[PDB]
Amino acid sequence: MERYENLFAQLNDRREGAFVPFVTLGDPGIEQSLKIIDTLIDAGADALELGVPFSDPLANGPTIQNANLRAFAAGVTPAQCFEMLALIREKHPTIPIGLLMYANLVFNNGIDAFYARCEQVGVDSVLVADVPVEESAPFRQAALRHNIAPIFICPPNADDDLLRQVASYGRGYTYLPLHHLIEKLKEYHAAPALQGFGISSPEQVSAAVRAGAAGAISGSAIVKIIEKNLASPKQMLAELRSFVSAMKAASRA
Amino acid sequence: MERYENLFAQLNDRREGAFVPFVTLGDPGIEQSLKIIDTLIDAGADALELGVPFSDPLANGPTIQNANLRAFAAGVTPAQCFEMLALIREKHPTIPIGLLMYANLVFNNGIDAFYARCEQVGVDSVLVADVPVEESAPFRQAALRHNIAPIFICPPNADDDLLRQVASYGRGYTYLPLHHLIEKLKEYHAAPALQGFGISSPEQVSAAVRAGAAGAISGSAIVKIIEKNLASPKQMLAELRSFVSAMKAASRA
Amino acid sequence: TLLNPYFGEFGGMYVPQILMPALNQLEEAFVRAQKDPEFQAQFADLLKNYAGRPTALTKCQNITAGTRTTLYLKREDLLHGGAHKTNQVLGQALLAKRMGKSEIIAETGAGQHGVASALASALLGLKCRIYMGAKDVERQSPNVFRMRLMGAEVIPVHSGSATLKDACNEALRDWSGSYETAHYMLGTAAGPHPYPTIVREFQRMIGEETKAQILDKEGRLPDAVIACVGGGSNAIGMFADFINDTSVGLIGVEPGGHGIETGEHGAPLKHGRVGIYFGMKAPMMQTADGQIEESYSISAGLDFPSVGPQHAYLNSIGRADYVSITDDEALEAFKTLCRHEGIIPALESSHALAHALKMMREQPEKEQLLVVNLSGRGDKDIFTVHDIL
Amino acid sequence: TLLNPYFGEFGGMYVPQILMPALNQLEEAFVRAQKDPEFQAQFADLLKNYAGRPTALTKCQNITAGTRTTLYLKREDLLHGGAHKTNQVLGQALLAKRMGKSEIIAETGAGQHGVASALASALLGLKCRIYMGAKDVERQSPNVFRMRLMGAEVIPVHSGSATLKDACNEALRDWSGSYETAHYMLGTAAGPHPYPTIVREFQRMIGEETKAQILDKEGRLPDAVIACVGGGSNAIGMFADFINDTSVGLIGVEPGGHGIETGEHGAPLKHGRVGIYFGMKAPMMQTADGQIEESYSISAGLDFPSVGPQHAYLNSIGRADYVSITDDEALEAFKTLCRHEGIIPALESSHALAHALKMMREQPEKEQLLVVNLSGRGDKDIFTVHDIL
Ligand SMILES: Cc1ncc(COP(=O)(O)O)c(CN[C@@H](CO)C(=O)O)c1O
Ligand SMILES: Cc1ncc(COP(=O)(O)O)c(CN[C@@H](CO)C(=O)O)c1O
Ligand SMILES: O=P(O)(O)OCCCc1c[nH]c2ccccc12
Ligand SMILES: O=P(O)(O)OCCCc1c[nH]c2ccccc12
Ligand SMILES: [K+]
Ligand SMILES: [K+]
Repeated sequence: MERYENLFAQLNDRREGAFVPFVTLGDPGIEQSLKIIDTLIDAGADALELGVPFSDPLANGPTIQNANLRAFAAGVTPAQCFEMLALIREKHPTIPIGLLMYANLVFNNGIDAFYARCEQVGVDSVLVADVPVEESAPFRQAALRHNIAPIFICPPNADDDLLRQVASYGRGYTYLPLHHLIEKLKEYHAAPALQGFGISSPEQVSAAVRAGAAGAISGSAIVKIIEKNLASPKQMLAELRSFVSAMKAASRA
Repeated sequence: MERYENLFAQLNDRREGAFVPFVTLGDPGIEQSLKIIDTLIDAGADALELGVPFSDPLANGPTIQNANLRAFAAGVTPAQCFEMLALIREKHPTIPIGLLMYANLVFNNGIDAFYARCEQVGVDSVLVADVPVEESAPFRQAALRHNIAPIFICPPNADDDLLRQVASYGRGYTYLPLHHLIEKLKEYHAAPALQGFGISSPEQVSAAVRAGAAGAISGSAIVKIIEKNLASPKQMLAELRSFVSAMKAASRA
Repeated sequence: TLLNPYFGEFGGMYVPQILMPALNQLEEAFVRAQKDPEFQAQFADLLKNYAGRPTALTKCQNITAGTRTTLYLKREDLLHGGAHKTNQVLGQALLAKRMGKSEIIAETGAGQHGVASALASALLGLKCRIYMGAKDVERQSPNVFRMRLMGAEVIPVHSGSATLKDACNEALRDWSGSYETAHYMLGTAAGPHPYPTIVREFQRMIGEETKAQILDKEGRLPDAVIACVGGGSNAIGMFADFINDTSVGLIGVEPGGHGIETGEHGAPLKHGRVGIYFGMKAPMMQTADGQIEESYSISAGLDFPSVGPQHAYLNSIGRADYVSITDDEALEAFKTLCRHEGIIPALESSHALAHALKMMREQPEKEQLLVVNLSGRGDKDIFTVHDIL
Repeated sequence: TLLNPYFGEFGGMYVPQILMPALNQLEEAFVRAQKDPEFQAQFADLLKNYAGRPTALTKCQNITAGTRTTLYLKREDLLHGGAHKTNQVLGQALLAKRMGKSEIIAETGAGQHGVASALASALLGLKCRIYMGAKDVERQSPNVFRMRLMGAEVIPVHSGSATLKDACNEALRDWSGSYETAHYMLGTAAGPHPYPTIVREFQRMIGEETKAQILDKEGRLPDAVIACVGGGSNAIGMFADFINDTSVGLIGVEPGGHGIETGEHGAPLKHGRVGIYFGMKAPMMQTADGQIEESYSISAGLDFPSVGPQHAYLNSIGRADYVSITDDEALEAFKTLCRHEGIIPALESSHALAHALKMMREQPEKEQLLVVNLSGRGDKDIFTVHDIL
């Protein structure tokens, strides 16, 4: 919730956009994953988007699907993910931590209980990929009473009626003609927008910021590096560091 | 035709019945077959029933079916059968020679032509297994004008209407309560009856003669001996000789 | 006999004397049954509520697009069992019961008739024993297991060439001694009288339905009705009701196999010689000597080495015309129907469709209303076709 | 939405925001189409002249002999394709066309839906691409080849467990970007609204026909209608018209597999926990964590790890009752039907029959008029059964 407030305010003072990498928790293993995350943070990540391995990634492409398989191969479970989350927060007090979730893991044994666990471990926001604005009521309500920011996706095929809902319901950040959506969101005072359309190059980050977005999210590009250096964990880290620094450099410059 | 007349008259003077063995022409080979036939005649056969190998023996049991297979394995053809028939007649002037045929080999290239060939080689009668009294007109007509005796089967399920037809149509011999059929045939003056219900033992021959039949025909029993001694042609002959002498002895005694 | 056993010079009752009473009994039963309102009512009930009649008449627009040809397919592939064989098999089973018979004997090439015989028997509480050619046993294993699942006793024949003709041979052998309690259920409109007549009458609903359906949809009779011809039952079933409609062409399609000239075919009616076998006088596949040969085709169902006598007669007088279609032609028709209409036809039926496609393609501007008898579904043929492609 | 997406607490539209417009478009199209006399006329024409409707309602006397039970089987096995899936697949294809869409996307477990999707598309000139679970590809090879023969592009999914649920996952993935030109043809009465409602309405003719047929033959409604339940389409199709007839029992039969207690089953409605997936809120096979598992059954067609929301709701209010049937029970019912009625049912349908047989046998003196929905034929199952016996 508020960690996003502070970050975006800071970034604005510095006149720079936010670069947020996404990774699957426990991919390719708990220890290596924890190290990957520390490297992302150390390399320049302003916030984090973390997914917990789900059996059926309804809205996930190949790269991420494979991340889930590797995570599951390591026996990663949501309970293990929450343990990782607490540890990450204990080491990094201010980075906004966002969760990329699937509805069943949230609903499984109580929506409210899920948001209670999130608040307990220090999570800041939760994006339920398969819960559209039309079914969000119980999720956004439980999120708000646990000081968790409910994140909503503003798709390309979004009408004005959807823009208004997203602006009214979302908190922390809005998962994003482009300038039209961006300016309409700002008009409706939606949470700062973070672009998420396959961002894999430095030029894409500056472009997103120049368009009026508060930042850009990169997922597949990050995971790709992991998949490539699966046999060389140290080289994985080194490459991750280079990528993140490159992407972050592109948000200020 | 008349060879049957003479045989039955002779047998009657001797107060004995006729024993007629059946064999497939060319089974298991032309030479061996010719030898089998000479042995049957030498052992006591009063007449002969000879079948020409047909592709589909509609009314033939296993034993005989196998005879056809062996004959066909030796490449026996109807043309080859007629050559055998001429030779058999040249060696034995008086034995009545009867053919057990299937309709297609008779009809193939002219019913009349078939009966002409029969008369030419010295055949005495022709029984077309698959031509019932109801379809016999062209066959019996062609047979009669070529001095060939048309043989008809008087089945067990024969009514009086059938008995009259068989008596009127048949010549040479009638292929046969039993006493009822026998006496009704005699009443209608049918050709001498030769019983053909699986005759394989001496007692069966005397029984048939005692019942008022002019004789008995044995097929499977004969072929059986061949099938058994297929590996010992000389023993085949010796066994055939013993069987035939035994069966013939049973017709007079 | 009560009825004429001949269609011109073709037909008859060429069986051993011992079997004539059985044939005469069957003919009398059929004649009485045909006059019996109750026999007809029950037959009709089974056809409707059990087999699924009437079958649909599908107009196939996609395949005739761009030509003046309007094609309809009589959907016998939708009949219970997946083929037209069920129709007559049900009537014969009721006939057997009418005669007080509790057992059934049958023969098969492609397991379809045996399966249909097994299903009817299971339904009507009849003890059924089937005769399949030893070779066909291994070729049509799925059909074999089906027969067994339906309680019929399957019996392979290793005699002769171990195929349909030899199977037909064994069934007759059996019947010769059991006729008193068992009924021999012949699978096509061939064999000795009254079978060619009985099978036609118990299949004629195909043509009667087609007539009503075409009059309803088009307001006129078709220019021609086309059907494959193995032994002749599906074809005569379609033809029957149109015989007196002189304007309607009747086209029978025999298997051309690898090509008539190669000798590897199963088209005796147009490329064979008249002989006597299977209890009838009809054209057949035979050597110069008179030994009967086998009919070759990509489709096992069209392997009967002879043809129904009524077909040979309808041909002789020029009422019906017979043509042949090659394996490759049938295969193509098979592929085309799947892709353009979403229907998988039996390779047998594909020969009929193949010809209708030829009539269309050769003269695309000729206006013609055609009806192809889709005698069966080709699910059974996916493997075969798949082995070719 | 125009219609209620929920059946009590079950249902909804749990899909990524990007897919909501596609769902809304589809719902509007369906609502307009349902009010359109011409849409209904064409749908009906295809059902009658192409698919072969109405299907027969067979009274099975042999199986109920000696009991007070009268059993009728709704013959969906006689429908073009050999299963009920064809009905709704035809309506959805017409819907896609109504929306100006030229392409179709589908998913499969047992190749039946993909085959039905491929046939409808071939018929209606639609470009079809199917998603099959990699494992199921090799298991249902015949169905695969059939799909290809009908021109559909078959695509195996190697993701997750490479089964139906993962296939459903891939199809959605595709649709998310192609919704503009392609229609996702869901195969059962599950998934996000309006699919559960659409599939029911396009399958309801099963029950409407059964009602008219039973009133015609018996002069009364049945005491109960029984159908297997994989995703729920064949069952809801039968149930639909009887829901307001309070005296008629609605019994759904889920696969018990090797036994409920073994955990190896596919009965989420009665032995699962409510979750959110496949775009809906419904009971499902899942771990304590909330990870979704697979449904096990001898029959591949009943492997959907969840159930239609309307079924879960009809159960909650006590309108319909759900029970389970083991592989061995289905196998037995399968064998019994073949031997006593000459009908080979699909192992799926065998679960429904198995239950009706249990109702009869447990209380043989209870007078009951039952209707079992024979959703498909078991030709596809002869091998499987043969491997067991
Ligand atoms: C779908 C279909 N259509 C046509 C035929 C050919 O015979 P018909 O000409 O008698 O109709 C068959 C024959 N099938 C034979 C095989 O010789 C059988 O014993 O079953 C068939 O299965
Ligand atoms: C004959 C028959 N009856 C029943 C069902 C089960 O589904 P239903 O409950 O939706 O009707 C199937 C399903 N078959 C699924 C497999 O998961 C398919 O993709 O095709 C079927 O093939
Ligand atoms: O792969 P990219 O670069 O397009 O990442 C996008 C980032 C967040 C993200 C990760 N997994 C998802 C599943 C559903 C919705 C959004 C996501
Ligand atoms: O085998 P058996 O001893 O009963 O012989 C019977 C003799 C004649 C015979 C040989 N083959 C046949 C085919 C049809 C009709 C009769 C025959
Ligand atoms: K033929
Ligand atoms: K299920």
